[PDB]
Amino acid sequence: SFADEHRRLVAELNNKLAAAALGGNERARKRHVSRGKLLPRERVDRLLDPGSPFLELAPLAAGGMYGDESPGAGIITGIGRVSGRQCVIVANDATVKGGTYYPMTVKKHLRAQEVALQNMLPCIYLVDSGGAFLPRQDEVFPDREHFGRIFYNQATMSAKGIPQVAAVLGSCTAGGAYVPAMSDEAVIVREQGTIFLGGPPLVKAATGEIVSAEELGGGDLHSRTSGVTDHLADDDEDALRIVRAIADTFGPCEPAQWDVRRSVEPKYPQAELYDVVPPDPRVPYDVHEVVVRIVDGSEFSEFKAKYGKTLVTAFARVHGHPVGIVANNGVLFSESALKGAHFIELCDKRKIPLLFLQNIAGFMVGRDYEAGGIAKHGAKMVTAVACARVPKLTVVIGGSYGAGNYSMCGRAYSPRFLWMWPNARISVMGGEQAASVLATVRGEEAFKAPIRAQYEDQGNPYYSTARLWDDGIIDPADTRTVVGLALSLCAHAPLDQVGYGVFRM
Amino acid sequence: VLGSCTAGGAYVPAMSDEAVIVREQGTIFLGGPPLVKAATGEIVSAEELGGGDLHSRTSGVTDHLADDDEDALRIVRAIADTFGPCEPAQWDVRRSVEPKYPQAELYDVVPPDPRVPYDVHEVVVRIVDGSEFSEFKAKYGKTLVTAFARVHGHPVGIVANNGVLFSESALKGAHF
Amino acid sequence: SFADEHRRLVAELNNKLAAAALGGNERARKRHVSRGKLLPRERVDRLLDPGSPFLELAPLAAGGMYGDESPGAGIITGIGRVSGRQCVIVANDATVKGGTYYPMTVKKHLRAQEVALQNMLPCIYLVDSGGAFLPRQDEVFPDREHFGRIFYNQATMSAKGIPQVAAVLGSCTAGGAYVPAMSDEAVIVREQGTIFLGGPPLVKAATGEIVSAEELGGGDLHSRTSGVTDHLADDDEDALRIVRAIADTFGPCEPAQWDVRRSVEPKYPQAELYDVVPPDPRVPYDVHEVVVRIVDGSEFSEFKAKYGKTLVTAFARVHGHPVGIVANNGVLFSESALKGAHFIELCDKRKIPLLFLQNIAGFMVGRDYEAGGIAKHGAKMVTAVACARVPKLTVVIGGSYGAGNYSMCGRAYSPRFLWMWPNARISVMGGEQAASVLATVRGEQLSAAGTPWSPDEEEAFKAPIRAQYEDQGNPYYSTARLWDDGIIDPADTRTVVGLALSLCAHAPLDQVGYGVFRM
Repeated sequence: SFADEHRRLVAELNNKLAAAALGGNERARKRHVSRGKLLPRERVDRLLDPGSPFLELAPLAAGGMYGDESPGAGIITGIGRVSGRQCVIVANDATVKGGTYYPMTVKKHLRAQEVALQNMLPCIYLVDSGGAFLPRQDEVFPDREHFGRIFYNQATMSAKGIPQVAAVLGSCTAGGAYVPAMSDEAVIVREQGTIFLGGPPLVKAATGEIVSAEELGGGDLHSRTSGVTDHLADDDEDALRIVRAIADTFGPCEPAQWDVRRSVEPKYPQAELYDVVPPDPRVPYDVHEVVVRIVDGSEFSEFKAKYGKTLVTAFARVHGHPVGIVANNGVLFSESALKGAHFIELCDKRKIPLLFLQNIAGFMVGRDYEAGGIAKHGAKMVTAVACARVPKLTVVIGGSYGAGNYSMCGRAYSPRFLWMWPNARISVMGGEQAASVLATVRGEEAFKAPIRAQYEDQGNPYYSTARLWDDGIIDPADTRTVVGLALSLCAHAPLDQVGYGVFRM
Repeated sequence: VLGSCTAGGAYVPAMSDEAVIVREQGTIFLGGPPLVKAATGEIVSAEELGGGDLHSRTSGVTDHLADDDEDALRIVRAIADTFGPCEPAQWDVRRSVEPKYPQAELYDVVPPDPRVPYDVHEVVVRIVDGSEFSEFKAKYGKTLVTAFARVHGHPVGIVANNGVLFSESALKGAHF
Repeated sequence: SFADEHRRLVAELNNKLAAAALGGNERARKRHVSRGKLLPRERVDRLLDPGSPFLELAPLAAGGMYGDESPGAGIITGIGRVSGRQCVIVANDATVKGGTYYPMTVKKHLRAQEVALQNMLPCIYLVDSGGAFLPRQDEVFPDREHFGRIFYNQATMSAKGIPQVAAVLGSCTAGGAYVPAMSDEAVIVREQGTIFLGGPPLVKAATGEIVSAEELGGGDLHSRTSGVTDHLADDDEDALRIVRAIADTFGPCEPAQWDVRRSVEPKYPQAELYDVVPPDPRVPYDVHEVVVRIVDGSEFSEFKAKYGKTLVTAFARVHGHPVGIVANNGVLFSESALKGAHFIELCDKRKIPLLFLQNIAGFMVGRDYEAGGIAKHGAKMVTAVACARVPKLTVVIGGSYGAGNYSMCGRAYSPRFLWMWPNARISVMGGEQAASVLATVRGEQLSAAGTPWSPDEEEAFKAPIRAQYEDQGNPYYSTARLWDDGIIDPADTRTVVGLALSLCAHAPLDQVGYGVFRM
């Protein structure tokens, strides 16, 4: 059954999540904790207000990459409440190769800061990293989206009055020394945390001077003499207590950007989503079955219900927040695109956040469809998506292919968050299509085989999350709560003015 | 659109942000049947030319198809429920206090004939909350009455004629 | 010869302009100057910088109205240079019923102030008015667009830093006393100009006092005692010299809102427009023939030349000013409207003023056209016209009928100026169209009632309808009521537009922003 396959895919997801959450192997975990340190997960947990939810970003980053040397890319990122304030938390997982930055580690750290910027969320960095993965230093160090961008972000966010707070719980070396040094306020654990631009081996090599990490950049040195840190903590727990105290001094938030109501529960259990969405993307279904189950009171007000019926556009609420749902329901026609662009203008003017539910089946193809201007009608929707000032959220519940991705607010359209279901697939086109194209050029089956395989491989949701094309794979049954949680985060970043690029009429 | 909508009037729904139309009742066209006939000789009914089904399924001129008037109004109410945040009140509103007098006493106090003199204080004292007011320049330019008060908890500055206007009355009004 | 007819219409227009420009009859004009006053038009002429052009607004206001007792509505309004500054000038024509305000006089006064506001132009009021036309006081006094709005305008314009300057050259009474009293700076001519809220008859009626106009509110009284005026002038010429000196103290202008180039002449004489445009709006022609002649160097870059061909959209220049020309070239289709909306978006982003050349029968009609969403495509264009932040100018060169008027920036869409050619027509629908449509409905009713009509009777029914639309739709009827700012010689189109664009160039533009586009 549909549900049996969904439950199987979810169990597989949860096993992967549990495994990745452990971090390094049992030996490394033993070594981390031997000296009095808390495990990285424990650190995040003790920082959060009791009972606070934690929206974790990119937990399966680097999955199937680097020979699986770095689960979660050796770093933990998410949003949770600290002294009553929502905060982006970034914790180096020192059990995973000493918390070294692989390329995906950098990408993950940066993604957390991007979320912080867009939602005006304070940043808390729990530092414990041995440095860069040197065999791949070219994918870690030099470019705009590499390690240097971390500090660009800290400084520019600080200038905007978004607090930047660091707690140095372990090693912090070379460029990594700028994490605490460029924080507004920094804590360090005595006889445990160290900070230096030039570490002991480099000191030895450059000068012959032989020096311990502690003598070179220990907690006592920086808190008493240099002034690189602002708080000296007894241990990890005391450091986290101090961070919570810092957070309690954060200034006033911006008001909610829209009116939030009492949440009203849906008339169906969320597990029934397993019954209505076929895991196989070629089985057709009515996406109304999804919409009716995730919204407050199972009530929605459908815009253009009888026009452009392969796209569903509906006003609803999720956990009391107003939302404009844009959901695929077949192949996109010109009418569908016009409908979507109009609907987005309405949400934009009424200040209704947008939620895109992607299940792409391409655009309609043929002489009459191109002659009717399908390219310019699709373009009008892309313009609307790209220029909308309201927060956008994207959940890929089925396929995500080609130009349809762009029209439905894919990753390049900067939705505040983008998630995928475990049945989702994403690629420039389908596997059979790509092989048909590269073969006919070659001719003018054993050639097609590795290509059909490539697209199964690359289009898989775990391949996607590994690279941070999305912020995580989610249980379909958790869609409603994840969206509700995200919308409450997005509610306090000031909205830009309405303004669009030229619409090609 | 609950009935006919024609010529330039078709822009009412077409230039609306969101438009409802009643099936087999509402019609919209820039050019109605007589003009279609006059110009081209085509014989076409209003329904065929611009009915609710046509615009809600084909043209996209409308966004909601209603069963009847009551359904169309239900739909408008639902649209209104999606409207965004209001601006905050521009001044502080208090709890309303009732006047000391019945409003029907205004009938006894104001001469119907505008030529007949009377004291406009008699009007002010009856319409304002608690029958209270703070008169500005009460002893100066007395043919104009200027007073601070409240009506239904809202602050108001009442400017009320009480005779022929003099220079002093006007200076007083400008200041107030 | 289309051109014989155009030349005849222009000769008629120029005769009407010359007559209206005289103001009152020769008796009235003689009385006015018998005691040393300059004539109203002489006053305007002496105020202007030597050689300055004068863009006159609504010179044929009230034509064929009020039994023609108020030529030009008894008021002169226009824009010209005073001490180097472009100013809106409003002068009461005291030779026309003592400068009495008829309803159109008020409307014309208000129109001038609207132009002043929209283009940030100083206002100069040359006051000489005996008051309101009392038999039509209900159309002069009480409503939002009546006499009171003159002073709302003075005050709100003064608050924005738009100078309000008045010169009292004759009578100024009742509410009209607020013209100088609510001016920032006021001149008055000694032993000639008078100002009072209550004139001698009312003083007598109310109190029994017998007092002369001079004693009650003369120049010496207000300039020495009351302080209602700020300058005492010896005569009209002196008062105008003084206004010129006041204008020389005006502060800095805003910078031009777009880049102005060196003007390049067209390749063709403007009089060739007479040969190219059929006087009859029903007769088809290529509107490119107009565009090629009015623009600099006879050059233009046409946008979407091969799409929606019944609407012409082209970028060009007129007197060095960039313009986006939107010109009708047949019946409007969905594609024409989509094209117009797009074109307008571009001009808006690029800060290119729009020029609408109207000759618009209407939209294509029929089931397939309504089913293709012609109403919503038209709507997009109207949204773009209404919301555009660039200045807009409209010239009706042919028909202006129905919803097409709206889509092509009619009077309700606040173009900075709107003019009409002598051959133009404007009405809710075309005359022949109206007769034909109303006959179609009446013919069907007569048939259904069992009394079908003959061809002769149908024709007898159409004749008064055609007469209604000819009478209510011709340029003289339009211009009399200020639906437009004037009827122009088609050969002056380029000059007038070039002048107007120069005026529009110094008012700050709003941000780009549109209402919802119904996709």
